[PDB]
Order: sequence, then C-alpha cells, then structure tokens
Amino acid sequence: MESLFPNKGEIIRELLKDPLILKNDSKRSNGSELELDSSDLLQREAILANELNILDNLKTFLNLIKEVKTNLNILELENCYYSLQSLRKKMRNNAAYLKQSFNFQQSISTYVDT
Amino acid sequence: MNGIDDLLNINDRIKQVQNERNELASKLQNLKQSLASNDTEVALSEVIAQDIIEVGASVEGLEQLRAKYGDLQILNKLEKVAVQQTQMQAGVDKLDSFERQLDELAEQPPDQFTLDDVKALHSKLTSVFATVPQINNIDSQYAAYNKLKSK
Repeated sequence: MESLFPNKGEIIRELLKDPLILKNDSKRSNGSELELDSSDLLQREAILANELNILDNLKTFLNLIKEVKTNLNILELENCYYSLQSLRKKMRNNAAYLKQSFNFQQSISTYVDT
Repeated sequence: MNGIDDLLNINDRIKQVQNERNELASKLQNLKQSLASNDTEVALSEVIAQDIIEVGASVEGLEQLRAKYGDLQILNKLEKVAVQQTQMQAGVDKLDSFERQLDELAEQPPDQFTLDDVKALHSKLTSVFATVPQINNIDSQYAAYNKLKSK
C-alpha cells in the first residue's frame, strides 16, 4: 500500500544531503593520514598548550610591569620598590624567563632599568 | 617574544595562542568526528532515521515526522499517494452522486432533456474524470476505484 520504508543506510544518506543532518564524509578517505594528522595536531596542541602556558607565565611579567608603571602613575614609591624587587627576583628565578630568548630578556632588562 | 613591546602584547599574544589552541581543539574535535565517520557504526545513529523508521510507517506518523523531526522526499511521495487516494475517493463519491443523479433522471422522459442538459451533465462528468489524475502505481486500491468508475 503506502506504509513501507527503506533501510537505515538510504535514509541516513538522504539525511546527509538534507542540510538538517550532516555526517562527516570530509575525512573518510584519510585512513593513512588521519592518524598522523591527529598526531601532528595534538603535537601542535601540546606545543601551543605549553606556549600559552609560557605566555601567561609571562603575562605575569606584563602584569607586574603594568602594575609597577601604574604605581609610578600613583607614585607609590614603596610597593614600587617591593614590586621591582619581586620583578627582578622573578626574572632571575622565574624559569619562564630562563627559557625566553636573549633579546626578550634584553628588552625586559632595558625596560626595568628605565 | 622578541622585545618589551612583545610583552606589552604578550596578553595579545596570549589571545592569539588561545585562538590558535581553540582552532586546534576545533581541528582535533573535527578530526575525532572524522575518525568517527570512518566507521559505518558510530555515536551519530539513526535518530532522525529511527524516527522515520519507527513512526514514519504511518501517514500520521509521517505528519509527525515532517512537523517535528523533518520533511523528506518519502513524506512527499506519501502525501502524493494520500492525495491520490483522497482524489480517487472523492471521485468515487462524486461519480456515485452523479450516478444517483443519472439514476434519478433515468426515468425522466428523454424528451425532457436538452442537448444543453446532456451537455452540462457531460461537462460535469468530464470534470469529475479530470478530478482524478493518472498515477502509474500497481493497483492496490486504485483497482476497486477503477471498477466503480468504469461501472
């Protein structure tokens, strides 16, 4: 009569053209690339993860610099001392500083000296 | 990180690498979805297909499909065959009423009819024939309708 219907496969395919239902056929043929795509994406993910880690560990530096600068702007002059003290101590001891390039530390030194 | 002005934008660079990590987490999620699609057998199941299979087996179930789950082409063919059945049924009823009118006028003396009377009746019946489109479906319920119509 009129009440009989196809399988799961054909209905899924119709749903797949149907913009309401999308599968992921974009990487069905990448069997020998999906693994190492995920590998290099997770490697760049750990790289970017530790990179952002270093970057907010140095946002600490930017923060303390904006802090000391504001303190100048408010003429604290005492927590200014403690704060440049802390900043120097960190620059010396903050491993993040110890892993930065030579020129960045150069500029940091120059700014903190100024 | 090359200079002091890179630290002044190390918060901006934090946002840059946050966007990079977000793009890369999106790439990894997209890649996990792609690893999924590589199996024919995954979390994205026959859910809309399941509603079409379970509930769609009815005309009312199909109305529920297209209203709630969504309309697809089998819905369209089912409304087509349903309007075919309703057209053939309204034709059954209309040629039945018309047959009753014929049976009424049957002993109205044929002098009491007009070329315009028979013309009007013929236009009526031609129209009623026209209310029934031709559908090339193997006779399941169109057969009884055809018998009554030919009769």
